[PDB]
Amino acid sequence: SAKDERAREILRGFKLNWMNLRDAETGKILWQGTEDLSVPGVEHEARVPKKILKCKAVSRELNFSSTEQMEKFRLEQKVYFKGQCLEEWFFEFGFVIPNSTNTWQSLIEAMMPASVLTGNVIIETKFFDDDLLVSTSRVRLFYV
Ligand SMILES: O=S(=O)(NCc1ccccc1)c1ccc(S(=O)(=O)N(Cc2ccc(Cl)cc2)C2CCCC2)cc1
Repeated sequence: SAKDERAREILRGFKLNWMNLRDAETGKILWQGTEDLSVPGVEHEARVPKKILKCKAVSRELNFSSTEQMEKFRLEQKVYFKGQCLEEWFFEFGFVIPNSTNTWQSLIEAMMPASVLTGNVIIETKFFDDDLLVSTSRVRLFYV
């Protein structure tokens, strides 16, 4: 379909350049990386400090480039524990200029112990342009 081809073109043109997470109350960095955790088809891994689970809110900054124009770039993220969805989050960026690089700041508002969670949490992220699914990716989390 034209839509399927279009999703593939958007994916081809997309890269997540860097990302970080902060305690929203203190602004201290909890995590930073330059690995593109959005790449589909491989299980990514990340290690986060266990204090993140006690945060009332986390601020995320995600820097991305896109060759393609998007009308309504958005994300759906599911938190899976042993295969069970515990939480679903929605984030909207909106319009994306073709051949742009953009920083996207979002707030994530709030648990089992870190020792139970560690290695058993998968974040499933779906990237959309409006209702067109561009890609699905997965990251397994370890709490350190
Ligand atoms: O572990 S958490 O502190 N809380 C999730 C949770 C766990 C158990 C029960 C409920 C909620 C957490 C999980 C995921 C995120 S996240 O911002 O979606 N994020 C995953 C992520 C972010 C962006 C993209 Cl494109 C793909 C995946 C990670 C955290 C490690 C590297 C960046 C931020 C915090």
